[PDB]
Amino acid sequence: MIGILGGGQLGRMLALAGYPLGLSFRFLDPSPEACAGQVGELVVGEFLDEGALLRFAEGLALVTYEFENVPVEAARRLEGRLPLYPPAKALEVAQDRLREKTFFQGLGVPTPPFHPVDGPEDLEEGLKRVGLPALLKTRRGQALVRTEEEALEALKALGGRGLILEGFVPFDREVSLLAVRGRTGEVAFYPLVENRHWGGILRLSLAPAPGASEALQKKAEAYALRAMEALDYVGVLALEFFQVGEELLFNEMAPRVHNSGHWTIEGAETSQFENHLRAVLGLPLGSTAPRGQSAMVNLIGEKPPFAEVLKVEGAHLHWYGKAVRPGRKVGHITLRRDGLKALEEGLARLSRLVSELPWE
Amino acid sequence: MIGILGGGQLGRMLALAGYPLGLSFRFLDPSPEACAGQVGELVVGEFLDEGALLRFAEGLALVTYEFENVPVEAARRLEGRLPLYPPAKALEVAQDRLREKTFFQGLGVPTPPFHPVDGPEDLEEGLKRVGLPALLKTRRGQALVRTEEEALEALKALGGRGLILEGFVPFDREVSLLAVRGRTGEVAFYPLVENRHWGGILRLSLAPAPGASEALQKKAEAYALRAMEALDYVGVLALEFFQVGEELLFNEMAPRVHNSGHWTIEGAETSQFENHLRAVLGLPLGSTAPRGQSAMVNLIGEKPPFAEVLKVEGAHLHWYGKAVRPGRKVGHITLRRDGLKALEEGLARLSRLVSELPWE
Ligand SMILES: Nc1ncnc2c1ncn2[C@@H]1O[C@H](COP(=O)(O)O)[C@@H](O)[C@H]1O
Ligand SMILES: Nc1ncnc2c1ncn2[C@@H]1O[C@H](COP(=O)(O)O)[C@@H](O)[C@H]1O
Ligand SMILES: [Cl-]
Ligand SMILES: [Cl-]
Ligand SMILES: [Cl-]
Repeated sequence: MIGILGGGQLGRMLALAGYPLGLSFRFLDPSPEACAGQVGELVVGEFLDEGALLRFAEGLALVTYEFENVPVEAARRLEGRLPLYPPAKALEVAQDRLREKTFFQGLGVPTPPFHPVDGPEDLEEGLKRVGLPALLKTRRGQALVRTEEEALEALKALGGRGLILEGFVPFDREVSLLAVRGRTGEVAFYPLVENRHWGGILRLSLAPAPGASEALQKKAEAYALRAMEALDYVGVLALEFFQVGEELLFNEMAPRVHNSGHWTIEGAETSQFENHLRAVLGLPLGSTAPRGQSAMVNLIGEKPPFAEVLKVEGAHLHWYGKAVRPGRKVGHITLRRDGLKALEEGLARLSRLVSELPWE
Repeated sequence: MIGILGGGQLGRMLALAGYPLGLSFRFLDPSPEACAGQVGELVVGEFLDEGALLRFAEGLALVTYEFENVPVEAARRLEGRLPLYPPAKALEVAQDRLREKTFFQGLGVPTPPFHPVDGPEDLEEGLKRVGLPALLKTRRGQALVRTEEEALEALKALGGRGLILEGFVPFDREVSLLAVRGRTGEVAFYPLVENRHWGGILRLSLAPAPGASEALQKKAEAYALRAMEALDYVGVLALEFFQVGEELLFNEMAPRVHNSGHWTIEGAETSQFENHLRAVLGLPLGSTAPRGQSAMVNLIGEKPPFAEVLKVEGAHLHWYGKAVRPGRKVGHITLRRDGLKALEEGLARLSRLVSELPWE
């Protein structure tokens, strides 16, 4: 029986992808309403409630996680008791912006100019050895700053410590590469994906990344291989980069299945969810070859009219079962066509059904 | 919340196709082990246990079924309280071989020669207007008869009443057409698929039916549409035919998703399970266009080595969660590639993992 820290939609989808393989699941989440509960055994409890933690761990074959901000303490507490994939280290690295950048910077992968900022002297200490405008964000929320003074004003009423200074980067687009490494050591890579954000929320994902170079792919995969092996990664790893020209600058890493990959459920030969499961289980990884072209559109804080989205062919609706609320991810729609024209035509139909969707 | 009579694997896959649509499920089944119980709330009770039957229906939005032989009594007993799709009549027709052939004969669809037999005088009465060899099947098991006396030497120890005489048919192959009709009245048709049985159990399904002509397909659909409209059918209907030449004879019908359609989970734009749900929900039906080519091989009373099947590309494993037992359907594997050559290469490698399959 697989145990999953986090009862969100990512966990809900891991379970749905696992039942066909005859697997079992148990989730842990502090909210009785976790949508994964509608699909498997859900244990309600705080991650730092040792009692709930150990109760949930009983009989488990292994433990993995879907909630990216899960307390690393809860993951390490169970690490001794049962197998845990990905390794707790990955959470550590991914949960601290500075620790994240240094790690990749140390692997030899490009990253925006960044500098640690704990004191006003640090802010200046690197405010120029970085640039301007730029971003100042908590290492563990964030604020873009243009004015040389708006910066020293930024740290104020933001914390004043434990922050990171990143040099704003004018990117052509944002892309991400979902990669996977089995318990056996085998690896696999999905086509790059173009992600579009708006209001600080992923709104649309285009796969494969439109135009993506053939060398661009190998480039991303290369960086990904380095990261996974460096961490003894097992499962699915999501790497987000900024694309400037033909360069890739590491932006963020998530030790788990990622939103920018939901299109793999029908748009790839093997979903990221099934592969994550195959990986942590020590089974042969499945093919990541794409099935035509996909457009992943998130459903944020609103419930589109089902009959209307289902009228579009190639459109695959996914409602998470969560209660609708402002800015909340309540589902997504994957449009899988076999020609960019058709794809672009269906996307037109769906854009009229979803708000705040930045597409033309 | 959709309620399903029967907790078998068909119900289990129905629920899996539904969660992505934000649906809920409740199953009713005599066995506490119903594999559907692993994916939804399962009420353990006999279909003729009125107490359990009504307890099960509490609050359901509608009720459908997967148990091929659910007592039609239980289906009609709820038809009053809530919507029931497909209509109970389809269950009556499907459960009586004579009523089945009689029905389709009336629609004008070809059927092997058949004659009712409830006594020695009837056997002869039709045993001549049919011709040996032939099959003497019980209307509700069966026996192939060659000898003029092996016939009379069959009705006994087989009943003697409520049997039907069918004229043995030398078919090129067997094929089935899955059709769907929603409340709205809209309809859809999957590609005909080629089914190969052995030991009286479906062993392999090839989709789309190899070589099937555009005319054959159109005819099969014509019959299907007549049957569906004649029954005010709502949901997925599975029609099995015998292909002899360029014509096909109706052999059997099942008012539900069918085994010969499991390849549609990944081999068609919309699975038979999602379309069945879309139909009974009054939602726009989904495209039935095939995604390349598929081969559906059943897993009978044996658990293949998972690592071994996942080794082959394009292979999709589906373990039902049932306890392995002789003759029991415990899972299946859908292999879908985009070229007949590749398709045959895979089948070759899988055919070494599964016993009793008539391959090549
Ligand atoms: N260094 C950067 N330069 C420009 N935009 C950025 C930078 N870092 C983050 N963003 C934007 O902020 C959003 C991501 O927020 P976050 O996930 O906390 O990094 C995306 O919409 C990015 O376009
Ligand atoms: N009229 C028929 N002529 C030849 N074979 C038949 C006939 N009816 C049924 N069968 C065979 O019996 C099996 C179907 O069993 P059943 O579904 O109970 O009719 C299949 O493997 C068929 O090949
Ligand atoms: Cl949730
Ligand atoms: Cl079962
Ligand atoms: Cl499905």
